[PDB]
Amino acid sequence: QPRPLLSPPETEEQLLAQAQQLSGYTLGELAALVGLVTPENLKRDKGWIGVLLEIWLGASAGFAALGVELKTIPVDSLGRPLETTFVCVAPLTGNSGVTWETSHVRHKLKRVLWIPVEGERSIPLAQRRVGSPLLWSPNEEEDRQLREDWEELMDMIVLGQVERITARHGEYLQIRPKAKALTEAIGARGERILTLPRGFYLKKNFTSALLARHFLIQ
Repeated sequence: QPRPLLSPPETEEQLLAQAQQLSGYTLGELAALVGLVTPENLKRDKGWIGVLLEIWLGASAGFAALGVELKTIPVDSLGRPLETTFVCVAPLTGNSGVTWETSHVRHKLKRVLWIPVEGERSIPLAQRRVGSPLLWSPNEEEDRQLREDWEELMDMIVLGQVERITARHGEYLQIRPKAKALTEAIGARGERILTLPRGFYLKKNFTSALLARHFLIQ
C-alpha cells in the first residue's frame, strides 16, 4: 500500500521502485491518498497529473539531479501508446550553432522514466490507472538514428524548408505542429514566414515498441 516519498529519490533505482508502487492504482485513488481531489475534466487543470506524480515521486518541494527525465505516456487498457509523444518545442529561429550534443531533445532523451497512464478521453480522469514504469536510454543504434533525424529536421528548419516537413522525415523523431498561434520562421528564399509553432515528437510505433520489448521471448 503506497505512500509518497518523504524526500526526492537519491538514485534512479529508488525512483523506479516508487513509480512501480503506483501501478494499478487510479488517479483518483492516488489523489485521495494525498488529500487531493481529482477534477472531473483535465481541461480545467491541464497539468494536474504531473503535480500528483511529483508529490508521489518524492518531495513536492514547494529528477534533474538523478539525470532522468520523467515522461508520462497515455496508453490503452493494454499498455500501448494511444498517440505521438511530445519531447520539446522546435524553435524556428535562433538555433544556429546548436548541435546534437548540446540539443534539448538529446538531453531530455538521454535517460527517461516512462510512466504509462490510461489516457483514453472517455474514461473519467479519476478512474484512469497507472501502468508499469520503465527507465529507458536509447542504445547506440537508436541514438544514431535519433541524431540522424534531429540533424535532418533541424537542417530543414534552418535551410528555410520547415513547411516541407512531414511525418516522412525522421525514422524515430518527428516534427509536428504543436496542436490560432503563429511563430516567425525562415522561407525558401530566406524571407520571413509566419507558421504554426512546432515541436519534436516521437512516433507512436517507437514508444510502442519500447514499452512492449520485455514481454517477448523466443
